[PDB]
Order: sequence, then C-alpha cells, then structure tokens
Amino acid sequence: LAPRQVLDLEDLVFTQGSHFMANKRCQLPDGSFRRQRKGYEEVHVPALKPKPFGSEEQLLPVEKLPKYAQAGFEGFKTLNRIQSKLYRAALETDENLLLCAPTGAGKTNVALMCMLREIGKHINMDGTINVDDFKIIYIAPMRSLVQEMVGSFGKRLATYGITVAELTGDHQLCKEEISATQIIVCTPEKWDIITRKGGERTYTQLVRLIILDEIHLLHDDRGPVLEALVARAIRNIEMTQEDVRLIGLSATLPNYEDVATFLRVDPAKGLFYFDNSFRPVPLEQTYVGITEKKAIKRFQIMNEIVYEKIMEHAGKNQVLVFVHSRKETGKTARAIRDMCLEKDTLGLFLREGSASTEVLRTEAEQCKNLELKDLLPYGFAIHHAGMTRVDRTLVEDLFADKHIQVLVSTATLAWGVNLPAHTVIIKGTQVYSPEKGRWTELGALDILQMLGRAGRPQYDTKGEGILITSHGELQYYLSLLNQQLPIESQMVSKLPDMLNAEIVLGNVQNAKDAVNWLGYAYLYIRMLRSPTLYGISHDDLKGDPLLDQRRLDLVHTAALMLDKNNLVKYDKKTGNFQVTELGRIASHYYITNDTVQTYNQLLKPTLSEIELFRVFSLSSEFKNITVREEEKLELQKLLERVPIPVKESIEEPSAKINVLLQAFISQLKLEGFALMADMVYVTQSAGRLMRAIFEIVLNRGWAQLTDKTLNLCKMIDKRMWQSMCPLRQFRKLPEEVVKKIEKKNFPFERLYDLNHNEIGELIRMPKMGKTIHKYVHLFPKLELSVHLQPITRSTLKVELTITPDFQWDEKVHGSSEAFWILVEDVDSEVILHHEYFLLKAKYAQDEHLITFFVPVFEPLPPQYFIRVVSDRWLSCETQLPVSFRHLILPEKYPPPTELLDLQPLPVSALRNSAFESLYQDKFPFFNPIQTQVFNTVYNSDDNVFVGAPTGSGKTICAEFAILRMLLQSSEGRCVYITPMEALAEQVYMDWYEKFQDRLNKKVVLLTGETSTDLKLLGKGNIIISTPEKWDILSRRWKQRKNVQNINLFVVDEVHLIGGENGPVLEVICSRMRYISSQIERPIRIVALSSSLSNAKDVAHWLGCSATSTFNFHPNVRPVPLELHIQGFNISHTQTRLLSMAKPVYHAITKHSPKKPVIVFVPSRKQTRLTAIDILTTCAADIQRQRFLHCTEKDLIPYLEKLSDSTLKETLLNGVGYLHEGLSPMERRLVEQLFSSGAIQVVVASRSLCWGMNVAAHLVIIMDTQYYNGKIHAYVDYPIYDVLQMVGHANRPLQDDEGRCVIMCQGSKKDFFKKFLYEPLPVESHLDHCMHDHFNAEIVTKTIENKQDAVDYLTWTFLYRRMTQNPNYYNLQGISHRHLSDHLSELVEQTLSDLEQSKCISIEDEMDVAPLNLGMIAAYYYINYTTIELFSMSLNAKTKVRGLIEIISNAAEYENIPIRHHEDNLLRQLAQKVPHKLNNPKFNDPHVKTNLLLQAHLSRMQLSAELQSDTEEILSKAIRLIQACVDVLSSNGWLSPALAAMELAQMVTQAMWSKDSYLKQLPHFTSEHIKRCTDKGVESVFDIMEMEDEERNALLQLTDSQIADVARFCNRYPNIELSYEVVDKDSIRSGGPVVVLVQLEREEEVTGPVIAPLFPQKREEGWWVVIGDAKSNSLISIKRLTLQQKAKVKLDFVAPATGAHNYTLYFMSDAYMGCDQEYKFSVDVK
Amino acid sequence: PLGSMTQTFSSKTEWRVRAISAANLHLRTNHIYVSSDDIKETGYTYILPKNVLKKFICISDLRAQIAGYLYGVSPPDNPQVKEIRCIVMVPQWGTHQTVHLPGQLPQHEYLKEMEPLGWIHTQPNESPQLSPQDVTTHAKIMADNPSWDGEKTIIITCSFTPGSCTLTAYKLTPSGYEWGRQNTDKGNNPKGYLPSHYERVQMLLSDRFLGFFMVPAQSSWNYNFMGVRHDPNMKYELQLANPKEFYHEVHRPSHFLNFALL
Ligand SMILES: Nc1ncnc2c1ncn2[C@@H]1O[C@H](COP(=O)(O)OP(=O)(O)OP(O)(O)=S)[C@@H](O)[C@H]1O
Ligand SMILES: [Mg+2]
Ligand SMILES: [Mg+2]
Repeated sequence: LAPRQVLDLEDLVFTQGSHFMANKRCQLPDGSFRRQRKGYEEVHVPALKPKPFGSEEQLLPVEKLPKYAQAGFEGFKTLNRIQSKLYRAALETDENLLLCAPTGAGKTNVALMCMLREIGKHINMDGTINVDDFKIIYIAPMRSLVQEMVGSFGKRLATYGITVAELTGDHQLCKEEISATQIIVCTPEKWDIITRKGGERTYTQLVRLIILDEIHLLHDDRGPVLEALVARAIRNIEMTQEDVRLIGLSATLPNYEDVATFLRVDPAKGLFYFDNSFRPVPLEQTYVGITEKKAIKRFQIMNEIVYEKIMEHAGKNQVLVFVHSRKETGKTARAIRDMCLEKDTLGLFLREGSASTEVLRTEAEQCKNLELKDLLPYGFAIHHAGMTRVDRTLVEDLFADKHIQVLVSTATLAWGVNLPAHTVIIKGTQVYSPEKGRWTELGALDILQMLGRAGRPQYDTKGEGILITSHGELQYYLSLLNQQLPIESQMVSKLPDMLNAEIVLGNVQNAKDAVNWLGYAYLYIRMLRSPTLYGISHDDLKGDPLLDQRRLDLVHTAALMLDKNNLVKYDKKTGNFQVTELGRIASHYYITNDTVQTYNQLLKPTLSEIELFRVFSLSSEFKNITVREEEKLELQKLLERVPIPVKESIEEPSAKINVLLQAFISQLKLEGFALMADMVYVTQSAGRLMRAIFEIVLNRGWAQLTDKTLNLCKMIDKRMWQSMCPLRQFRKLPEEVVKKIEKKNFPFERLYDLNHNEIGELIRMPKMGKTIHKYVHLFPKLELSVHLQPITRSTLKVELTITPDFQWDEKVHGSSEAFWILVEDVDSEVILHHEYFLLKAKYAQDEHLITFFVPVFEPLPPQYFIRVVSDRWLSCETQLPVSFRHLILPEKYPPPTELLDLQPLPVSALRNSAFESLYQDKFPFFNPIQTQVFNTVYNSDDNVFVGAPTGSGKTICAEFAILRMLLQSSEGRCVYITPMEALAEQVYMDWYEKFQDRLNKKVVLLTGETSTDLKLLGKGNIIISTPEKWDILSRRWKQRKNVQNINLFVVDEVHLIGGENGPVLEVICSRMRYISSQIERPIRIVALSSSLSNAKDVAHWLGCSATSTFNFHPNVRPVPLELHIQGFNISHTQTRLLSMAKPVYHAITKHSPKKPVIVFVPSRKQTRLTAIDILTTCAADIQRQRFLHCTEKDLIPYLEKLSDSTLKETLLNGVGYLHEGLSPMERRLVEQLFSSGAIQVVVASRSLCWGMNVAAHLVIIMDTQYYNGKIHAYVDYPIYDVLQMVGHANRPLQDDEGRCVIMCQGSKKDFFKKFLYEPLPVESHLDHCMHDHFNAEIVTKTIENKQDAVDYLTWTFLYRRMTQNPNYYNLQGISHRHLSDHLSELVEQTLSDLEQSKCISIEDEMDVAPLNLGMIAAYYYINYTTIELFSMSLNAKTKVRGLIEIISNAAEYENIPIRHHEDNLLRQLAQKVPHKLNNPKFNDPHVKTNLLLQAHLSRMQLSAELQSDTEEILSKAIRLIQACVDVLSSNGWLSPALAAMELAQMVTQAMWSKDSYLKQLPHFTSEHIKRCTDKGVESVFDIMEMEDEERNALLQLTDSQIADVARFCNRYPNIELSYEVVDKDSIRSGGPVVVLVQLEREEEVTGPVIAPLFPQKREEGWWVVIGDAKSNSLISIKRLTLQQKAKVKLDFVAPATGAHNYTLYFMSDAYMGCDQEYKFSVDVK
Repeated sequence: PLGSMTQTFSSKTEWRVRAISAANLHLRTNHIYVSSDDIKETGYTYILPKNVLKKFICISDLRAQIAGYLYGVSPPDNPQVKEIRCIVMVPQWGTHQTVHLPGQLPQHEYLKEMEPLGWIHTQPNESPQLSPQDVTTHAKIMADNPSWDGEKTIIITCSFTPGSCTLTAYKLTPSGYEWGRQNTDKGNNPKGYLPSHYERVQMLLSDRFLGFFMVPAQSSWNYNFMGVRHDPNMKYELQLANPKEFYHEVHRPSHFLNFALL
C-alpha cells in the first residue's frame, strides 16, 4: 500500500481507439502486388487457397448430433469445417470456449451448440423445458444485429417453445425484461446497465451461459464494457461458486491467446484458431490509397476510382458500395450513373429486353419513394435506415434475385440483413464522430463486417472486396484484414467510471478488492504478456512480477479522481471506499464521473429553466463538441429566437448544445452535416442525462426543480413543449387540426365538460367530432380523494384515494401507466413525502388507497399539496389542495405517572416461602417499576394497568396478580393473553417451571385447535393463549361454563391493538368486561402494555381506576437506554444496505467492544451476508476471531451439529446468525452459544424478533423496511416490531446500560425520534373488522336488534377514541349525536352486508336473527366471506375433488405468498397429483393451496418453507372441512357430506380414500403393502390378530419400530356400536321416530390422536349419520365426543308409508378404516 | 460610406435580458427591509408573512409591475393589528408605472371569513412618495366596491432597490380617495395630486404564522405576453394553489409555438 503514485490516465490512453495499430510491421501473403497509379496507390492481395483437410477432419452430418440438438439444426445437413471441430467441445463439454475465425466462417452455429447443451440440461419428461430454471445471454455488438438474431434464434428454437426477444430498453418499472424470456440478445452496454443495478430480485441468478459475439470489440473504444462484464461475472463465480459458461466468438487477429486467458479458457481445450484460409468463399482484396490531399480533388479522384472499378464488374457481377451516411448513398449512386450516361455505359447492366428490367421498372412505380424511383429502372438502388422498411425489403428482395446491379448502402445493411454480394466497394473510410467532435476512421468491426459480405456462399466461386481510403491508412487495413492487427485494451480511459460501478454494486469495498477486480480485466493480461506496450518497463515488471504495485497505483489514481468529484469517499490509509448516492446515480444512469460533479456544483433548488438547460449543456459527454465557423450563422438565427434564453455567447460550445436541444424539442430540421449529427448525439443521450438530474433533485426534496426536470424529460421524449396541446401526444392524428386548437386560446381542462357536438363548433370543425371526444378521455386523468387521520399534534397520517377518470386502451397506454405522488408544503418548495405509484391495466377501473405520514407544526399551516404527475405524458397532472382549517388535532397526552423514589422492595413482602422460592435466587430485589404496583397487584383485587417500556419486567407484575389468585382460591383459573404465538410459547416455558414444576399448579398452552383447547381449560389453572385461540372459545361464553368463571384475565402487550390483528385483541377484552358485567363476582383484569400516550383511554376501557393506572414513559426503564438514530441518504435499498455495512462494525467497536451484540436485518439472505461482512471487516483490521470469547475447540460439541455451510465458518470466528430458513435444531444452539458468551455477535432477521430467547448489550437495527413478495414493494417496519427489537438491548444483572443504534433512511429519521423517545399513541381499527364479530354476537343472541349493535359498540376501545380523535375515524364532531349517526351507519352497513351473504335475517329493519349459515361461521371462527362462497359452490354431487377447490378459495388462504421462483415446480406438481385442474394458471394463492394440499395428502416432501407453509394451511383446514360438513348435511346431501367427513381423516393422516389403510402405522415403508395380497392383510385389525410369535418376522423392523407399531394399534379406535329403533310398530307417517345409538369404546385410551404428519394434536371426533344411500339424502347427523360411554339419539320425521331402508353411518375425523355401516328397515304406517 | 458596404441585422427581444434578470430574484428575498423613519403612524398595524412575500418577489419582474390583492384577519380580542393571511393573484398585465387589474374583485369561499386589506404591487424604483397613479387605482376600486374601507385598505409597494427589497405601505385619505377617482390623467405629475392624499401605515414582517396564495382556476395571473387576451371586464374563478414564475412556459406560449416552425 505504502509508496503509491498518482498516474496520468490520459497519458496511458490509446487515443486512436480501434484504429490503434500495435503491430509496427506488416507482411502480406505470397502473390501480393501493388501498382502506382493516378496520384494514388493500389494494393492487391490474392485469394488464399483453402487449407487441405487435417487428419481426422471429416464433415459431421446433423444425423450424428445428439437427438435433442437436431431440432435446432432443422434445415441444415452437414456442419462446416469449424463447426464439426467444435461440436464435441460445445455439446458434450462445459468448458469456456474462444473461437477464432474470419467473418462468414459460421461461428454462430457453434454458439447455438453451446445454447443447446444449456437448454438440454433443463428439459424434463413432459417434453418441454422448465424455462424457469435457466437463462442465456447473447451479447452482440450492434443493435441492428441484435434484432436480426432474435428472429433467427426464435425460429431455430421455436420447436422447443422458448422466448427469444430484444430487450424492452425503457422500463425500470415492471421490468419484464426477462422471466418470460430465456435467451436475451443485447449489446455490451445494455447488459452492463442491468447488472449495475442492485437488488438481486433480478433474474441474473439464472444466467448459466454468456455468449460474447465479436469479442474482438475489446480493441474498440467500447471494449472496456466487455471487460467490465466479464470481470464482474467471473468474480461473481468466486463468491457464489455457481459456474457460468463463457463463450467468445472473435475474428482472426493477434493476442487471441490473451483473450483466452481473459475468458478463463484452457488453451488446450477451448482455444480454437482458424486463419483466413477457412473463409468459405475465397476473397480477393484490393486496397486503394489516395495520396491527394486537396478537399474536393480527392473527392473527384474517389469518384473516378469508384467508376472504373464498377465498370470492371458491370454486367457480370453485382456490386455493393458502402458509404458512411444516409445522404451520400443517393449522391454517390447518382454519381456512378451520371458518369455512365456521360459515356453511354449502361447497356452492360441490362440486356436487350432483359427478364429483370421489366420487374425493375414495374416495381419502381409501386416504390412511391422519390429517391429510389430514379435509380431503380437503370439497375441501381440505395438502402439506409431513414427510408421505409417496405422499401428496404424491396431493395433486398430485388438484389437477392440478381436483378439490381449496383446497391449503395451504409453499414446498417451489413449488420441487419445477410445480403452478400460478389463485389463490395468501401468508398472512403472516414466518418464523422460527434463523440470525438471530428472526423474519424471507421471502426474495425464495421470494416470486417462490410468486407465479410463480399462473395456469395454458393453463387460465387470467389469474392472481390475493394477498400478505398487515404494512403496513410493502408498499413492499418492491411493488418486488420490479414490477421495482423493485435487486439489491445482501451480500459484505462474508462477505468474511473468502471471502478465506481463495482463500488456501487458492493463487489469492491477497498483498494485490495479493486486490485483483485482489476486482475480479471483484459488490460491486466495484456499488461503481463506485453507490459512494455502499456507504459511499463520490463525493468519494473520483474520488480513486481504480478503487477501488484502497478494495479495499486491505477486504483489509487482512479479512486482519487472519483473522490474529488464526490462519488466516492476514499480513505487513503485503509484503502476503503464509501458509496454515495451521487456515485450511484452516475453508475445506474451511465453518467461519467465528471458530469455528476458538474451536477453537484450547479444544481440549486432555486434554479431557473434558463440555467437548467445550461447545466445540461456542460455535461462532459459533450467535451469534444465545438462550434465551427460554418455553423455560426445558422446557429445565430436560432439563438436569437429560442424560447429559453441563453446567457453565454455563440463563441462557446456550451451555447451550441443548448440551441440544438431546444431545436430538437421544437422538431426543427437543421442543416450542417455535423450540426444535425451533433444534435442527434446530444439528444439521444439527453434522456438518461436529464433522468439522472431528475432523480438527484427529487430525492433532495426540491419541489420547484423536480417539476422542471421531469417535464424536460417528457419534453425531450415527446418532442414538444408544454405550450402545445397535450393531444399531439397521440400519434394517430393529423398534425394541423391540433394547431388550430392551440392558437384558439382556451385551456385543455375545459373539453372534459362538453359533449362531442360543441367540440366541433369551438374548433370550427364539425368535420370530426367524436374523434377528439374519444382522445380527450383516452388522455390519462385521476381524481384524488383524501382522509386525514391525525396521529399526533406533530404527526399526521394521510390516506390518499386515487380514482382513475379515463378510459383505458392498450394501443395507447400499454400494460401499465406510471405516476409520481408528490406531497409538497405550503410554498410548493419542499417535498415532504414522495412515493411511486403505478397504475396497471389490470386494475385500470379500481380505486387505489395510499397511506403515508407527514410532519406538522402547531402554527397549523394553511394547506399542503398532493400532486400526481404522470411519468410519461406531458401536461398530465392533478393537484389536490389539502387544507388544515377544519382538521381537529388530538389533545396533548397527559404527563406520565411519576416513578416514586420508593425503597427497593425485596421478595420479603410476598410473605410466602413457596412463592419466594420462585425469585430469591434469580434476583435479590425487584426493579422500581415492579415495586410501585406490588401493593395494587398483590394486595388488591382492582383492575390494574401497567404501562412500561419493553424490558421493564412487566411479566413478573402479571405473576403478582396470578400468585394472589392461588391464595384466595387454590383451584382458581386464569387466562393469559399475548398477541404473538412466539411470545406465548416462551411464556409457557417460563411459567411451566415456576407454577407447575415448583407450585404444582397446572399451566397449559392453547393449540388453536378447538378439539383440545376446551379441555386444557377445565383442568388448567393457568391458560396461555393468543387472541384468535381465545376469541373462538369465549364466543360461546353464555353456554361454556369454564369461560365466564375465570378468576383472573391478563392481557399482555395490549398496545398492539393498533396493529394488524389488533381488532381481535380488542374484541376479547371488551367481551371479558361485558361478561363480568352480565354476572356476579367480577373478573379481575390486568393490562400490561408498552408506555402509551393515551394510556388512560385503555385504563377507562378496561375499568381501571386512576389509582390503579400506572402509565409510565420510556424515561423510566430500569436499565438506561442509549438510543442513536443514524440517517442514510441512499434511496436505493440494496445500495443503502451496503452503505451501512461498515458502520455496523464501527458501531460494535464503539458501543460494545466486549459485550454481546445483536444485529437485525430485513431479510434471511442478509443474515449470512452481514455475518460474513462483519467478519472480513474484523479481519481487515487484523483482529480475527475477536468476537470468539471461547476457545476454538470448546464449541465443536456444538458447532458441527448444523446443516449450513457458512454458519459453521462464521461461528468459528465468533459470529452466528438466525433466520427462519434455519432449523429449530440450529437456532436453539446458536442462541445457547450467544448467552454463553462464546460468540459476541449474532445476525437475526426481522422475522425472529418476537421469538428469540437471547438478550444483548447492543442492538443494531440495520434498515427499517423489508420487501414484500406479493405487492412487490417495500414495507416499513411496524412501530410495534421496532419497539420489540430495541427491547432486546436489556441485561439487568449484567450491564449498567443498554445501547441501540437504528440505521434508517433519512426520511424516516424524524419519525422514529417522535415514536421511540415518547409514549406510543394507539388507535382502534375494529371499524374495519366489524362483520365477523357482529355475526358472532348475533348467533349468541347478544345483539338481537339494531339498538343492541350500537350498545355493543360502547363496550369497545373504538368508542372511546372516537371522541379523543374524531378525524382519525372520519368524524367531524364529538357531539353526542355526531357519534350516534356515525355509529348507526357502521351498524347499518355491517348488518346489511351479513344479510346480503345470507348469514343473518333483518326483520322490519330493526330486529336481527342468525341463520344456520351464520351459526356455522361463528362456531368455527370462519370469515363470512368464506362461508358465503362455500354455499354457492357446494353441490349435491360434490366429492373429495370438488371439496378441495372450495376449501382452497378461503379468505384465510389469500395471505401466504406466491413465489414465482417456483411456478414450474408447481406446474409439474399439477401433473403429479391424482386429480387434474380445470383452466390452471398459477398466480393465485388459492391454486397454490390446492396443489400444496394434494402434495401433503400424497406425503410428497417438498421445500423446507413450503413444508412449514402447509403447517399453517393445515392449522385451519380442519375447521374449513367441518364447515362444509355442516353445510352439505344441512341441505340434505348424503354422499358429499360423507366425502367431506372422509376428507377430515384424510387430512389428519395424509392419505387418500384409494390408498391403503395400513399407511397410518408408524415406520411402515412406502410400498410396504405389496406384502398383503401376498399374505392376505387389508385392515389395521389384522396386525393385532397376527400371532406375536410370527409377526416378529415379516415387518423387518427395529423393536424400536415395533414398540411404536403397538402404541398406535392400542390407541387405534375400534368401537362396538349398539343401535335400536324406538317403537318399531308405533311409527306413523308424519310422527316422531328416534334411533338410539350407544357406543362403548372397546378399549382404554391415553392421550390424543396419533398423527405425526399433522401439526396440531387433535381429539377423536365422530359423526352418526342416517340416510338413504340410493336417494342421496342425509336424514340425521350429530357431532359427539366419545370418552368410553356415550349414547346418541337421532330424531327425524317419517315420509310416506312402505319400507324405507336407511343407512347408519359412523364416521371418524382423524382415522381411516373405522367407519362402520349398519343397514336397517323401518316399517311405517 | 457604404462604398465598402453594410452588415446584416440580428434581432434581440427585451424579455430575454429580463428573463435572465428574473432568474436571480431569489437573492433579494434574503435582504427585505421595511420603512420606519419618522412617519408618525395612523392606526391598524399590518403584519405581512414572509413566505408569501418572498414568493411574490420571485414571481415578479424587475420592470413590469405585478399586483396582488390582500386578504387578512386580526387576532381574536386584539383588533388593533391586521394580519395579512393570503395574497390573491388575478389576471393582469403591468407596465413600469401601474398595473392593470380587472373590474371584478376576488370572490371565493375561502376568503368569505376574511376582510380585504388592499393590494400589494412591485415598483421598479423606490419613490419617496406614493405614486399618483396608485391613488387613482386605489380610489377607483373603492368607488366600485364598498367593501374596501378607506381606513382599512392599504397599498404596499415592494420597490426594487439594488440587491435589496424595501417595503413601504401607505393608506388613502378622504382627500386622496376623492381626487383619486376624479383622475383621468395617467401622468406622473397629474393635477389635484398632493402629498395630502396618502399617509404611511406601519408594516411588520414576521414568521409567526404562514400565509397562502390564490390563483385563477382555468387561467393564470400573468397576461403580459398576451395583453390582447386581457379585457377589464373579464370574469374569473379562483383555486387554492401557488402561482407560477413570471417567465413560466404557460405564460408565453407564442415564444414556444412560433419557434416550432422555422
Ligand atoms: N453448417 C453450415 N453449412 C452451410 N452453411 C452454413 C452452415 N453454417 C452456417 N452457414 C451459413 O454461412 C453464413 C455465415 O455464417 P455466420 O455464423 O453468420 O458467420 P460468422 O461471422 O462466423 O458469425 P457472426 O460474425 O457472430 S454474425 C451464414 O449465412 C450461415 O447460414
Ligand atoms: Mg461474429
Ligand atoms: Mg408485555
């Protein structure tokens, strides 16, 4: 590192670019001669004879290729010379290949054989390709060639069904760049601008093959892009270890062996060099060098040579002349025609009555192009990109049919179409380059491509390529076309811009990472074989053999240039690089580092439109643009008329660029051949340049400048000014009708209000009416509603409703329409909030709801502004003024409860040795918070509310109220509620040892399965549950005895009532208050919460006296909390995470060098990346294993027990990580090592902050938002999750303090400061979850009328916040009857919704009554939306197949992700299941569950996350099946009801009705029962009857496995049924008939049902069914639970008289093979 | 002598130099001074919020005058002061001396609970006395609208002093309200015009509150580049939004439309 130097990069730059000639001498093949002629020189090179065929070199026919690859070669018969030598290395080999051959040898088919091997890897059995598993990149030099090869590749592989497409090129939104496509054809600059973008939600992970076509472009100025692409993909292999195959196709030029090393090509395997002898058509070369130097005398001399050479082929061979402009093509074609009529030399082109001159004149008429019409009859033509396309194919078709004799075209024809010609003339080799601002020789690729078209493949025995150039350049083109122009590196000119791209991507973070990155560049390999050529002496080469110091100086020089321009922050002592937002803009938008420095200097919020055009003109991309003397007059005419004034004078080039940009927007045709060329180059780059300026000032909050730059982007794209009508943006319209609309001065916002009759009268043109009326409504337009929800006197939540007010048309709007949401302040000066809105055509007629927060000061500003500007359309904007004159702010929250300086209370005050044993050894005294409440919790029976920060020991305060319950009544029962299931299990683990293992009082944990929760209630003294598991049970409180009798009710973390599932938490506690109200002896309620701002509202809502209200605030945490909030400026998520990687390590060494540290990350993949990022940063300081306070080997009884690869390498150095993808095997081990002090750092994801049993001294929250896969947008961390993560920084008996650093985006900095230092204000959202709870209160008859529903609402927390914060609930007054009218409409709309879904009955608009449909939804805790859909689809002939696509569409399954990383893994499972689907497309969560349910029924083991995805699918599947059983049986449908009853036992045990019934027994194989028809065994009862002396054999198990075969057989339910018909004779038709069924369980069973492949442990449910099977009509049905003695009665009424034979079913819900069937007859009278 | 010969001509519009001049008006918003002197006082203190003042300067022009109507309130039980709370921009075109406003006054629901306090207009040069044309304008508005009281409506002149921005506020007298509506002379020294026609009020800039703007609905306030479209009996509705700069694109479409064909 030490002694470096700063070099001069431009001093080491090859200025000539592709024209740089590295070879000093040139030797021509034998037979070459040269003549001196009329002031010029001609050099002739003879055609090379083909090389005699090598030994073992036969042409391989396509028949001998692999059979899967012949479809791509359909139409070819035998591979040529170079292809037959490459088919083995391409199809049967994964090596990196580099193929050298002259243009035309057929190198493309070799790349096809590489693409076919890749596609052959991902085919499957069905005959297609899992095109979700791979992607190929084909990189072509010219965009014209990219279009052609997409068509040919798309046709050659159409038989495979594979998408090949050119890139959309204008979509960072909805980037369907790929996914659908599998072989992307692009340019080097196009693929690099994609991989430069962070966030690997991209599809570059699937790239397995990269084809670098014409890789000799490395010698061109565009070469560095290929070096950056290859060095990035190869270095990416070293970190992912996922191999990527690189295939290079090059021309015959030196240094090919260096290119092979640059591509990681083994020189003895993948290197193939075929000299120009392998050109399929021999080529005779003729080079003409002009010694004349006069301007136009050389023009005439060129015009004489072009004539005498055409005459040498006139009449015998076609000639294709190449010139370098779309204007000289016509001038030259007329030049070598007018010269011929001047000599009567045209009877050679066309014969006497030629067969071609007839159609050459009959189609010269239909040509309709004036330039081509003149030349076509004589046998001449032109071709360029400016004319039509029907003309180009017309010229191509006539030339291909040997009809036109002379074609004068430009280089676009050589790349776009494969149109060969016998003779090819290159008239001049000089072209104007606006980038260089001068005239430059042609590129090496263009020359090789144009002369490659010389010689048709079959018609010509040889080709004749003619090169006319200046005499001083003959030595160059001789070397380029005769395998003697070396391929060199042009990278050092673009090294700073390429280094910053890797800095932004995070691939390089210091100088050592850049030196390693530079080692993969082609410059490094060239600097090793020829270091002398690259300014390195051979003396210094061996004083630095691998060029470690030279690369270090180049990196040091590039880093200083980047640091000076404020893209990088270079720490020269550490070599570290710090990414900046400015540095990210330049890389993502392809801006050079000097231009963004000019932007950072001149961009000001008060910038004019005048200066803005000047900032653009100073872009360094126009550094070579000058002002010529012949351009000054025509530029003076426009400078004095431009609409935007220009301050600088015409002498400076910055002025000229400004005038050309304004003229391009005005669509003015200029004159100067360099002027229009300079104007094109300025404007084709203005799109991305101005787009970068827009993102710069938008993220800085400059409202006035953002509106100017965004409009300049649209004015450049649409080529029009704002002053013009926005109707010209519709291309399907004549241009002059709108001009008569504009000069008619009337606004465009008017025409929306008028019919299609007055439009023609205003514009004075009733000619076309409805046309303009059609396009007026096709113009995008949105209407903005808003509902202001004040959270605080300082914070305000806003709900923006966007209603589209325009008719959609895919022909105009496409697949989506983009808009910008901008929230500006009073003066329209600061953007308080901006987010990105996108309206897709799929929801083009739906309202969109957007939510965001904005700050507010108390001198209530007049108004804010919400603007919704279109991203593409000009003059398409809607601004909604948001006035604050009527907004009602909430009151300032009262001061907290003063923490009394009380004397520290020991456990002495418990005065119970049995209770004191639970704490006296954990700690000596309670914290000051636990002592203030002790008197009110332990010595009182009043309702208590304790609001304290997370980590204040509130759980012990809940134990105070529990310990009191056991003294007043040892058999007392208490129910503890906590919002999260992760909290419930750890509380269950803690309270089990304390209350059951020491006090022997039974504690239980609810399962969410109603089969067991009611049973743990009766026996358990302490019941632990979550809101959902308790809402289902307490819904039947007036009939369940054990619910209304509990002595204590503790709700924990009740501040989550404002969270997502807060309403359910609000219903249960409001219900407990009402039950204690409707009963004697009240139930004590203790509420624990984080410190609330409106804590007394919660205390009032739960009946807590002000004496019993303990509202503390975050300033009284027992362990002091030092909170730091670091803002980060980068708006890009993946780039912002990189910018906080090093600060994560720096915060560890600053706040907790020796004490444990927990780091929270947004994603699972980030857990490991950060854990590795921390370690290499620790090793960069040479402090390896600093976080390992244990000895390296005292962990290998813990370390080598995990399945991950990196977790064991990171834990060795003292850093673990936790995420959901890990085991439960793995998490409890890392958690133990963390609390053991063995490891100092752990990296847990945001998913585990609620279920972690470890605490640390320092908690770093890296970023505060995550990515949601469903909405495909980033979601902010809930404030309840942030409070929980900070709470982990708490170690009472270990540290004197707790520290927490929160790294967030700069916009969210002030938000966390106001909601972490002060109490949290919480609101209710029950008003959005009213239907399901209202229905439950109607079934239980708590709400019997509409007045009851209003009375029920007054028991809620929602009713009390309506007066403290009316505007939050869209109230405008807290007056008494303002509440009623708001409460009445809430009950009127909720009851009408249930009445529409046939769940409740409304009588006289006052009385309500529940229907059986609603009684089922309330009994099984199912959404009314789900049960309503269940009634419309359940039919009389429904079976097990129709049932699973009804349980599928449940609203309880819409909530788990659709992962399109997997769709083809589900598409083939649709072929795996025994039941096909109807019209299946796989972007619906209800179709995924259907495939996931069948995968579980067939025991198909899948992912680790989709296995756990079914665990919560099956956690609700039982209640959904029972709901259908109650619906099918209610309608009198027999077979579907029993099929659903069998679906229950099928789900419980994961089988089918067709599968064997012995699949329930544990440890049986898969195909164990092909060992039954061999030995006569079918039922489960057979094994219990097979002799023990011989059932020892056969089963072939492990004693262990036949000790569990019994435990299942013992508890396998077989029950003896007894049934009798009461009064068989006294049965009158129409009278009562009862069937008595007695069950004796035959047995004596312990525990629940044995079903290992089901999460919840269930109980044995049974049905008793009566019906006539031949009629398919259920008669009687009854649920029941059988202990050992139970009797059932089934009463119905008899139909007509006769016989009537019925069926007696006895079905199970958790066991297959136990359903009995008894038939009987009932003589009726 | 053309015996050698002549040259050709190049056209230079005058707004181009003034457009570059208007691009730097934001530098004046940081040096805004008010007049104190020894001008006694008269009653009613007028407080002008700085946000609408700085916005009114940046949308101005250094030579062409622009005007804005004043609407404001006073604190609850303190009627002696007058807080300006909104400036209304209406279609207008001005010269270096006066401004041309329509006969109709701003009528909107937001200003229903506010009282008019006069009008504010920019001035190219700082004059020691109120302009005689300003008496004619203020008095003629009072003659057509009785809602403009003589002791309540004022005229605030934002004079363009080099690098600065000095504010002077006057009010009309019964002598001034009279002669003002009699005036048919657009001169700088008309007749009957005496310093007995106006008296200075007290004006205090402050940041205690914030004002807002009101611009036309389907229109714009600047009509200097389309004076033919201006007519003194035009009607207009208003919207709650901030005004655009003087040389904004929508204020001079002819400069963009005529440049589209050369
Ligand atoms: N096995 C073959 N037999 C006969 N003709 C072939 C065969 N393979 C290719 N050709 C044709 O030979 C012509 C030139 O082939 P190309 O692959 O385009 O030349 P290339 O220069 O090596 O490839 P580039 O430079 O990447 S476009 C094409 O028209 C082919 O269709
Ligand atoms: Mg090629
Ligand atoms: Mg708690």
